[PDB]
Amino acid sequence: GRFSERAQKVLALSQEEAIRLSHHNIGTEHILLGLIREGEGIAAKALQQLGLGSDKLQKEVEGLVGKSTPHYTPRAKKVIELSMDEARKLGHSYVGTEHILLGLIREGEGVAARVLNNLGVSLNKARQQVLQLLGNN
Repeated sequence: GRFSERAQKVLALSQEEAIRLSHHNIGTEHILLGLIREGEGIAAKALQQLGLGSDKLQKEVEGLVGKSTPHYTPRAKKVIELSMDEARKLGHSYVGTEHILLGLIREGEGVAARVLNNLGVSLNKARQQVLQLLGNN
């Protein structure tokens, strides 16, 4: 669909992370890393306030996974599709970083969700943190 400048930065960072960790496939966990690495968007701020850090997430991801042209996994694709729905529901025509994270949370399956679970973050709490930031004055 249509992606904000910061969302596009997340997509670039996600692809870079997939390469860095020796993967042909850009999966949900690489989208997660892309979100926190972007640093300045609502998604990175929400993840930061949950007590997650780039290094700790990086490290945890390597623990669960291991480590030619990168392609999105089918689940990553579903996450990106869902981001458009999450944006529309929040009254945005452009997908922002918050909507990629909400799409990731909505997906609820895959490697990113398992990483979040190991860090003791429930998907409901992740969603509430994002929504709290968005509703913030």
